[PDB]
Amino acid sequence: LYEEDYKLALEAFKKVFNALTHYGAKQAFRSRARDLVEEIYNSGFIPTFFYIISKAELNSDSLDSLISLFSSDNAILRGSDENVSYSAYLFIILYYLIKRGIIEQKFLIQALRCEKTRLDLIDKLYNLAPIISAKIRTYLLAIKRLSEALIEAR
Amino acid sequence: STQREYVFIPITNSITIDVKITIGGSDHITNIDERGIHNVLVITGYAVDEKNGRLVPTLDPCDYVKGILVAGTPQQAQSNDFLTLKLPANKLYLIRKKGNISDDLKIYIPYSSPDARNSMKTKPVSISDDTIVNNIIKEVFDKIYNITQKEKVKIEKVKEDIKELFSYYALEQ
Amino acid sequence: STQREYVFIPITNSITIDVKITIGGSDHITNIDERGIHNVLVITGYAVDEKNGRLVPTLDPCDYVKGILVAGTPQQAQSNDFLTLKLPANKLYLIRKKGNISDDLKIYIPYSSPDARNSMKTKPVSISDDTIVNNIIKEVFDKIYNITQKEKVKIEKVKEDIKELFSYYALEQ
Amino acid sequence: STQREYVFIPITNSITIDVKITIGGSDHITNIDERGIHNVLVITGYAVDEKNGRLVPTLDPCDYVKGILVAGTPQQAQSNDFLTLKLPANKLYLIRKKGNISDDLKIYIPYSSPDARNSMKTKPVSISDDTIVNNIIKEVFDKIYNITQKEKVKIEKVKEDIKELFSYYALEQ
Amino acid sequence: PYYAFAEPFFIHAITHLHVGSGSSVEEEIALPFQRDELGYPTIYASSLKGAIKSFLLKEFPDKRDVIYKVLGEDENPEEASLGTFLDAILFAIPSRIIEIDSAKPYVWVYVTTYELLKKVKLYLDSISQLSNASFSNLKNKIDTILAKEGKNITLDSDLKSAILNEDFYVELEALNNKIPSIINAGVPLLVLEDSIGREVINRSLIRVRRIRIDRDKKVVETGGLWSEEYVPMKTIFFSVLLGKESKESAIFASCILRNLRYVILGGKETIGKGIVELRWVKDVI
Amino acid sequence: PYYAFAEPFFIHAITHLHVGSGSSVEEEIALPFQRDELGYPTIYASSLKGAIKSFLLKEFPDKRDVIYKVLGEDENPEEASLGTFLDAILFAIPSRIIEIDSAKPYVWVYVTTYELLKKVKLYLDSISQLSNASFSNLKNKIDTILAKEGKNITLDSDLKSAILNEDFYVELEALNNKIPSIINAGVPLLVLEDSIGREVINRSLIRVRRIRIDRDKKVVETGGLWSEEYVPMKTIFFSVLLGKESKESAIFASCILRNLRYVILGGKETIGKGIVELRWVKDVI
Amino acid sequence: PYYAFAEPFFIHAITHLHVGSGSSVEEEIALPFQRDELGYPTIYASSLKGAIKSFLLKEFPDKRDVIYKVLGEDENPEEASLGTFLDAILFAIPS
Repeated sequence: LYEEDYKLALEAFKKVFNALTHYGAKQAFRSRARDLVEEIYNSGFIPTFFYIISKAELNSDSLDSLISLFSSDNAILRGSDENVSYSAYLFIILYYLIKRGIIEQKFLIQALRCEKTRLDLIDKLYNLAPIISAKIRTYLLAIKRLSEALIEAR
Repeated sequence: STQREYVFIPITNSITIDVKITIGGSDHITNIDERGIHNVLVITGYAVDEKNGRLVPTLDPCDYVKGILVAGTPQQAQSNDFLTLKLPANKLYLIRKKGNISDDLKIYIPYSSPDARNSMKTKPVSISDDTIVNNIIKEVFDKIYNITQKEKVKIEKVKEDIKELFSYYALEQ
Repeated sequence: STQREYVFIPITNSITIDVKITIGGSDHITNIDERGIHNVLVITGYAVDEKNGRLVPTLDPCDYVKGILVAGTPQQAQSNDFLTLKLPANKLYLIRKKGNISDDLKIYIPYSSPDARNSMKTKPVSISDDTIVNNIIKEVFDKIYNITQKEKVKIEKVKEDIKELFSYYALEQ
Repeated sequence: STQREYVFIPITNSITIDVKITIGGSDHITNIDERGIHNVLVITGYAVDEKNGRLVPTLDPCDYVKGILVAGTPQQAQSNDFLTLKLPANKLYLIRKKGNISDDLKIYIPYSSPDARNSMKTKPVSISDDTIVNNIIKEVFDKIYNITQKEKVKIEKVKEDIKELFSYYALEQ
Repeated sequence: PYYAFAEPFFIHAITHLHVGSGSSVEEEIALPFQRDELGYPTIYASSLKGAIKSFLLKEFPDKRDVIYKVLGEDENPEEASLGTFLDAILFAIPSRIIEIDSAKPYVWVYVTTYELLKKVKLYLDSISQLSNASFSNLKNKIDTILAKEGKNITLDSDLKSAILNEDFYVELEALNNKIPSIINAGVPLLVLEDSIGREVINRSLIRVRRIRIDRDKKVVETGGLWSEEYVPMKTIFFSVLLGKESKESAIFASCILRNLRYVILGGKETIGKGIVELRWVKDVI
Repeated sequence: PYYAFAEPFFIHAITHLHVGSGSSVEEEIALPFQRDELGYPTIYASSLKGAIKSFLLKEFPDKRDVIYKVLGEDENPEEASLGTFLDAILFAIPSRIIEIDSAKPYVWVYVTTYELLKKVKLYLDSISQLSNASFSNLKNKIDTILAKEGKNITLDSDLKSAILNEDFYVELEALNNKIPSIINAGVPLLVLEDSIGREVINRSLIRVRRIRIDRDKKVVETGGLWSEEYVPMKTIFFSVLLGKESKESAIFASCILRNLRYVILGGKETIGKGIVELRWVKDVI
Repeated sequence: PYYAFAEPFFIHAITHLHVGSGSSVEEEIALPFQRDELGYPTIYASSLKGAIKSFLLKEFPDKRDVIYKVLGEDENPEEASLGTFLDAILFAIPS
């Protein structure tokens, strides 16, 4: 059962919805929420995750903003609405993985800080892909519906 | 005994003759009782031959002739051009069944030789030309079922049911 | 045109010699090509009469007789009891259909009048007692399909197809 | 032909003298392989005669005798009093089937006069006191099954079945 | 005793099954399956009795007297039935599986819970002391399984982890011993904790929408929309036939039930629902 | 015999076919194909029956009473149908192939799995008991195939190696070559282990984005965007048509079925989906 | 006679033709061509039907009712369309 996931999705959406300060970034994230769950369940989680990180511009500043989101709730994501929306969706997925004990939070925060361990994060995610895709569908659909309901159509 | 002859119901008028009993006892197999025609007989693998109207044995299981079984005997001018067959009344392929049958019947079917001379190609025929409906009531349903238009108040019912029930396959050559 | 003789295949031993043409023309309709027997004819509404088995008719679409169609004409001792009939090759209720047929056929069928002095009841009968299949392969196919015992060491296959393909209906009289 | 005799399984020991040839051919239906017994026939309407246990034919369907079918000639001192019958291997009540059989086979049955000077009041009888099966196994299940103790090492499981899979009705007369 | 012998048997769904129940708008399904008491699919004893009675009356039209007086004569009700079926209990429902780094990669497994196995053990205990119905090994396996209640258990010890019905991640462990397979199917059996097992099983059921289309214009007729639940192929139910001592029961159990393998259960048989294989636990195991 | 006639048939897709079981709870943008219990595509016998019946009622407008007897009335029914359809089992799906090196290469092949052939075996065994039919030829072929259930095999060909659907490398083992063809086209048939077979088959499906466009301004209309799933051309399903004795069943089986070749299943027929060839196992084997 | 008329045709590309099949992540072409089941290019009959129906609707404005009858209506479909397009098989490509 995945009924706590709606509460989880509400709070994760509130996080990324305040983090995206530019409204165009909100609408970009809206399009991401409506495209990437389709693509996750049609192409697989690993292809879509590689696609997400390639589009996320994971430089240390953006990664620090991500971690601050994981902690602060006052954080702010910057950097080219397309990139910032892909990074917001990356945070959506990572936030799920943290709050569901699939990935240890300290190992993740370590990965988003160092560089050798980012490949370790990707490898671990690779081995957890069936579990993640099975477990996260309710959450991602909740995120999709929230983004359609709260962010105005561009 | 218990004899019946099978009178086909095409759109031609060439069978008002070969029945020399027409009553026999007090029963027939095909009935007409306040709901429509019942116990209509279907014969498969046979087609009609309106020119010398009889049933020609095809081998096509999609060829059928629908008609009525009446207690009778052809003319005594036969027993050379009629299928004479005794069968236990549950080999009868009847439609619109109402009751049960005597479990042993003699049946006379207007027969013909296949005449392996012209290809026996057949065509489906439905009863149209309601003038033919009227004269088939007159030639068959009247002078076989003497009670036609004598007790049945809804003769248009049996009209509508002749319109839809009796169809057949014809050689037409 | 081109003559086709229908060899019925019941379990009885009465098919010794009544056909004439072994090859005669240049083909057959029922064949045997490494996959079983193909183009097998089935006649519905007829039953075998295993005491000198000829296809006696009955108006029961549930009765049927399966057999082969060889090319030829019967024995020049007949045409007084067989059904001869010409039909356009697409009315034929064929099974194991492999090839298209030649637009018209002269079909000869062993016939017996129903003889309505005893009711006709039919029983489904298959070909078991492998003594029967072992004698019938030799009895018919070795005489018609000289291909077998000259093409196939796989007689068991063209035997099991017999065992599981040629059912029919009998009379019990 | 292939032939078998049906040997009972009582808690009395006169059984090992009922056959002459151990194998004869190459087909035994009653075979045991690492799970339990198989293809044991269960006759009904017979009652044992445990003093020289021979299945007296009674009329009670509730009475039954479970024994094994083994290929061999019965004692070569029989066929005058044994019950000899050939049956087509499909109407034979046998429990725990594993494979299909040869569609017909001849069966020899221990038999007797009914002895109609004593009211045949049967009695449901089990096989208990596992010593009484301990001996008959090394008596019957070794002269019928050499394969035990050269393929069967879990003899306890060929105990835990004859314990309850083999019952009968005796006559105590 | 007046229930002298018992015949435990399995009910293998050859096709999908629909033994219907009271259709009503409370279950997001117009025509639901028969629910047991815990929400599991079940077959009522009356449905089993009626279906098997009809099948036997058709297949053996001469043993009709034996069948009438063992399973209850309809036109002369004056004598109780000598035979009785227990409600069929769901023993195992097939589930789609995604292996996770395991040895034998399977695509589907049999899924059970501990409630179902408790009910099966109830049926088995209550008939084991009938002096012919013994089947000790079966209930011994069930008891070894029931000891491990609380843990998602696998019988064939190679999975250690799986995703069931594309939606449920569960971790499995062996039984510390091989526990020879209950059924002789080459598919592992998964006994799940009841809370997650109900979800896996309720997801293993087939929910279908059906429509009525006007023959002429291939449009859907107004109101011709409804849903039905099926029980998938390979589903296994467990039931018992109990018989009193009378002699027609003996001949019934002798040559009516030995030649009884396939049977039509439930409704919608023109849609090919309901073909069932009956495996008697007196020859298999 | 519980069934008068029993004719298994194949359902060769002439065009891509789309049978429904519409949008799920989650993928509201998708119109998926009907699925089996273990995930493969299937055609529910309700869809089979409805389509074939609607077809027959126009193709044979004079044998309408035979059709209403065998496939059920629909104006005012006063008895059950005498005919049953089994659900169509996916038998073989086409897959693109890149053969490494062998006799002149193929570009596509037929792919099946052992689970699908097991379901075919179940159908054939169940109806060989409910009918006087016996398909010992097809059953012997299928059991010879199921003997090698572990290894990915290929029929009457070697190929020894392949890439299926440009994503899946398989190593193939030639069975024995003694087993003659089943769906006797020229193309070979690969029987895959079901773990890889599931992936290959899922890739061989066809998912298509579709839109709706404003007529005046050639732009997508708001909301007009969705996905549909098609079964590809040349896909072969397996089903059985069963009937009880009626004298209308004899006509149906000897007249209607011997002249039933192409029908139209499923939906989206205006965009050319649904044309199907029936093959009647009793002659194609 | 399930179908009244059956009119095969050939589709000749005058200019270059592009019927899109939509994007994915593993596509290596932003905008790929609609593909067959065995890899060849095709035109899904949905694309054919939509394009041809739009053309006819704006080309024969008087015969609009005939178009809506044979190719289905647009606003309130109360019956199926009588016309059927099959998928366009690739017949020959210039090389």
